[PDB]
Order: sequence, then structure tokens, then C-alpha cells
Amino acid sequence: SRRWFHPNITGVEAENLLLTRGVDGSFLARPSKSNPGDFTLSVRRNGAVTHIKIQNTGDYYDLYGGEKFATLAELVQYYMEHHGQLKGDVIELKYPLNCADPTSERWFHGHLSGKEAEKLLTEKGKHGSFLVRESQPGDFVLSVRTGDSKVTHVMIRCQELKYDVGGGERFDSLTDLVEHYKKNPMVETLGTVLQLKQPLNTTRINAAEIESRVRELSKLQGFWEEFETLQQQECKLLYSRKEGQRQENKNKNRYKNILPFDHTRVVLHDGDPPVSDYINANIIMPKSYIATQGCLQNTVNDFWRMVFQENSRVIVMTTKEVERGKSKCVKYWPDEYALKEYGVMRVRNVKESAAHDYTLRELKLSKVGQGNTERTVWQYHFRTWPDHGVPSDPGGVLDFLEEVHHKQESIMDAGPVVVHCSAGIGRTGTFIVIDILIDIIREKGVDCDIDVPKTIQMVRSQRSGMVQTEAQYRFIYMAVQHYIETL
Ligand SMILES: Cn1c(N2CCC(C)(N)CC2)nc2[nH]nc(-c3cccc(Cl)c3Cl)c2c1=O
Repeated sequence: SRRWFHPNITGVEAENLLLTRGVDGSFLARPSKSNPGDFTLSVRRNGAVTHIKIQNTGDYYDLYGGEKFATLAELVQYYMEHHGQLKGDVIELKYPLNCADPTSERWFHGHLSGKEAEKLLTEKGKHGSFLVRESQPGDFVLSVRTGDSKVTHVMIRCQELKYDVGGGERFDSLTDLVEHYKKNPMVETLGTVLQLKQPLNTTRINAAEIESRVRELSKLQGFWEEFETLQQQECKLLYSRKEGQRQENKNKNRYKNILPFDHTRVVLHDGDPPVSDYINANIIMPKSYIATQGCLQNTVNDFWRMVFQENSRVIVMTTKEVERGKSKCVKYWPDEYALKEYGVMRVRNVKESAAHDYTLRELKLSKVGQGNTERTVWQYHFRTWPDHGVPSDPGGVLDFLEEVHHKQESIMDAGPVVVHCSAGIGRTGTFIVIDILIDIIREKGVDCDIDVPKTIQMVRSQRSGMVQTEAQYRFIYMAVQHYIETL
């Protein structure tokens, strides 16, 4: 349930909603109208409404007078289970004020004719594939596919702000109606059970026709709607992050609330003979990756223990050490030609090679007191990503990725590619998803199916909030487009 997020409301609409339909402790979140890319958390307290700014430049959600989070749902879950934390006065998030607007649902298709929706369910649908469109006069149509085959249309009437299928219950939202008939399916007179198994997949595109999709997603934007429908699916990804919350592990996190999932975290087995198994890092399985945060002075040894145990031969750094006067990642590698020890691990910097968009460092890693453990580790340091937003052209990112890929393909039995930035979720997620998408187009060529949100969602179940902003989302499409056009 992420119903507390209203995508199409102004600050004034939000104020009236919380005053007339809410109580003290009532809250909602919404996208900013005065500055796109920002969010507002509106809370009712002592009869008055407080508007709290949330910012996302692409690394994390930064709440004003609060903490840094991987997702809006992780933010809201934290403040609803940690009172007295949001402020002089304490602001309590007690009651989420639900949104009835169906615009961010995977099944809602707004304007769509009966023939067009039937063409979509006939060409793309399967058993249980459904969608909801606007009639065809203020009413709605639920269109479902059944078989292994036919298409049924269930009329949905909007009467006095309530929704119904002809008889029975009247629902406050189309969502409450859809969720009801998902659990208890409508049975036709002659035995057909109208199972609402999955929403109709319309995001899956053929690689060769990316330029067509990008053109449409750019029309009044379509990119904003597809991304917001993906954000609404983040409430299904609140997996436990217990290990990261342990007292002994707290100072091993760059941002106390951006934690690895327990089910995919990297477990370190080197073990200095109390709590030596932790790193803020996750395994990302589509060639594998490891997504991690930028080192802290106290986590550099753990970082090399990870690289060594995982047999990784390639590291992708997507940040400068220092950005906007803030430490983003500590320097975990020696100076060129220098040799250094990071606990039981030894690193030599053999050669540094500068290119326009990046530096390549040839590092040799080994365990101290064991010469035959030596292996070359290639460090790809991308240096030209802007402090805010994304590069305006994907060429540089694409050339860099093409080079990282060839290095990784040339090494036999290379472990996962290590990818990091600051919190290890924004730029990191962006690099991994482009890399996953372009890998499909490598083996299967131009005549293959690519599904950007399905890929992001799959990467997000392995690490919280991978791909942070709408701009990164649009950058993923632009990069895939450029790759297919330069083939
Ligand atoms: C159909 N669909 C739309 N649509 C439909 C209706 C529309 C015209 N209103 C806008 C675009 N957007 C989306 N974004 N993400 C997804 C998505 C895809 C696969 C897995 C997961 Cl988990 C997600 Cl979330 C998704 C989606 O399925």
C-alpha cells in the first residue's frame, strides 16, 4: 500500500484534503509543482498543515530536517515506526491519507477505445491479462482475457463518486474495486471465471522499435507516467535489512537508513578470529554485479575482502571522491606505482590511463603471505557524471560500458563486476540496468524484447531504490536508443 502518494495534486488541494478528510497525524506525499524532481510530505498537526520538502538529485531521497532514504516507502515506513524522529516540534506520521486516482496503476489505460484495447489483449495478452479504460461517458471498462481464448468487457459505472459493476458493492476508488475482483473473481453464468491475474504488459518493446517508443514516451510526459507507475510498485519491495541495523554494523553504513537487503547482501567469510561478515553491498543477478556504497575510511579493508572473495576483476567507480565539497567515496586504491596493505589484502597500482570521460587503473590484488593469490583488478573510474541529474548525451557512458564489458569478457572465471557511487543506488542502478539491457541486445541482437521497468523492478528486489530519478529513467531509454542506432 503506497496510497499515501498522490501524483496529480497541488499543495492547496493537499491542504484542503488533510483539513477536511484528515485528522491530526494525517499525512500524504506528492510530487512538487513549484520545482519538478522534488517531493512534498504534507502532515496535519494541531489543526494546521506542515509542508516538508523532499529532494532527489539522483543519489537518495533527502527529507528536510530528517534522514536520507532509498525510497519514499522506506522513508514513510521509518517515520511510522520511529516517532519523535521528525522535526523544534515533533511531527508524527500516524494516518496515511489515501489517493483514489488510478493514474499510477499498471492496469489503468485512461483514453483507449474498445477495438484498440481488444487489439492489445489479443496481441499482447494471456490468461488473466486485464486493463481498465475510460468509456465510450465518465464511466469505465474492465477488459479481461481468458483461455490458454476470449475477451470480456465488464462495465464500471461511476455513480456519486462510487464505483460498481452493476450490482453488489460500491467502491470509493477504481483500485478498491480492482483489488476486490482480484481476490473474489466475477463468475459468468456459464462458468467463466474472470481472473485478474496480471495487468496487460504494454512496456515490453521490440529492440528495433525503441525510437518509436521513445518518441511516444516523449509526448504529453509519457516518461513521467511510466516511471511513477514503477515507483507505485516499490511497496512490494520492503524486504528485511536487519544485518545493516545491528549496532556493530551501524558505522559501516555511509547513510544509516540506506541498507542492503539481507537475502542478497554480500556475506564476508574472511573472518578475523566478532562481526566481520558485513558490507553495505548486494549481489545483482540479471554476468553478475555487486552494488555497493562508496567506502568509508573504516570500510576500505572490507571492500578489498569483498573484491577478493568474489573473484571480481573489474570495479566501476561512478563518482569523483569529492563532490560539492562533500566526501562521496574515500580513496581505497594506492597512488600510481605505489603498493599498500589494507589489512590482510595488498594492492599495487601498476598503471593509470586517462581517457576523456574516465580513468583506468590497473591494480594487482593479493592476500598478504600468499603470492599465488595475485590477480589483476581493473578499476574504471568514470569522472564526467554531473553533480546533479544526468549527462545530456549517453555516448560517453556507452563507450565506457562497452570497454568495461570487453575487459570482463576477456577474463576467464571473473567474478561479479563491482559497481559503486555514494549510497550505491542511483548512478549504480543506472549503470547496471543499461548494462543489463545492452547485454540482451548483444546476444539476441536487434530482434529481441526489452522491458525497461520490468528490468528496474527486478534489480530493485535485490537492492533498495536502484535507479533513483525520472531523469535516470529517461537516460536508460536514451542510452539503449543510442546503442541500437550506432550498431
Ligand atoms: C502497463 N505499465 C505501465 N503503463 C500502463 C498504463 C499507462 C498508459 N497509464 C502508463 C504506462 N507503466 C508501468 N510502469 N512500470 C510498469 C511495470 C512493468 C513491468 C513490471 C513492473 Cl513491476 C512494473 Cl511496475 C508499468 C506497466 O506495467
